[PDB]
Amino acid sequence: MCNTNMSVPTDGAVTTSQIPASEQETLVRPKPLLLKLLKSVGAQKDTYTMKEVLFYLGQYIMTKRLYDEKQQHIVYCSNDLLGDLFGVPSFSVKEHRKIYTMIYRNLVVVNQQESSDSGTSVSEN
Ligand SMILES: O=C(O)C[C@H]1C[C@H](c2cccc(Cl)c2)[C@@H](c2ccc(Cl)cc2)N(CC2CC2)C1=O
Repeated sequence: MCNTNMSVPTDGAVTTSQIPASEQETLVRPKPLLLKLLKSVGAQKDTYTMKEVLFYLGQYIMTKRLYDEKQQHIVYCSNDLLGDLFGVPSFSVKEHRKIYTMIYRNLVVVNQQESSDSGTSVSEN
């Protein structure tokens, strides 16, 4: 949909006590639907990590103006790919135990706990 390719985050990272980087420290490859959203906002790299996928999704919600109200309780969509990975019209932003669980079912990883295979595909500029 869109393209920028003018942003490289090194120190700026997103993490909280609920589900921190200690548990979500796995490499991800470009193929599923979850990482297809951040690939258009501003993420043109070979391979990303599970912790970096949360940073690219948070920047789009702040710049496009998704959550704007006095009493923060629930956010609304504006007819975009945001409601195609989760499959809901409205969701909670401060609830970290509801958004991370959905990201764990629609993605691919390199190192797994059980013996499983997915494929091999890389995209870069
Ligand atoms: O403190 C808070 O409760 C919110 C805070 C942290 C929040 C977050 C951090 C780590 C894991 C998760 Cl799941 C969520 C993070 C965020 C990141 C990604 C999404 Cl999809 C939704 C929210 N944002 C950026 C938001 C647009 C402004 C925050 O402002």
